[PDB]
Amino acid sequence: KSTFKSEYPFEKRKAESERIADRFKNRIPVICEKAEKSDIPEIDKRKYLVPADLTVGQFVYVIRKRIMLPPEKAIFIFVNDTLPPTAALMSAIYQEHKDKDGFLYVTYSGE
Amino acid sequence: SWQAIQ
Repeated sequence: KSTFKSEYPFEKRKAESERIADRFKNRIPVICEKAEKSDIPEIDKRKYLVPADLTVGQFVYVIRKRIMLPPEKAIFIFVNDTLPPTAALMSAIYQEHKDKDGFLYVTYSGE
Repeated sequence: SWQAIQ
């Protein structure tokens, strides 16, 4: 109902993402939210700790599973309002598009 | 809070 980012104070985020960068050597913190104008369901959880070696596509696979979104319906992940290549590694998108607060913000829609 | 992927 409210973009995670606007939901908490910077220091609260940078603190956590930093505590995350400590407790997990090869994991990645991802905030995954629904595009405002997409019909597809709103996920229950939006903070993920994705494995270093995980690809975009695979991560998509995970989101689909989370909303129980049927193979006919299409979904799309965006980063910085861009469509990362499905073959990419999440870590790479992170190191290249993370937020100043330490998280990699990702949105999904399909419609 | 956080959901870890395997």
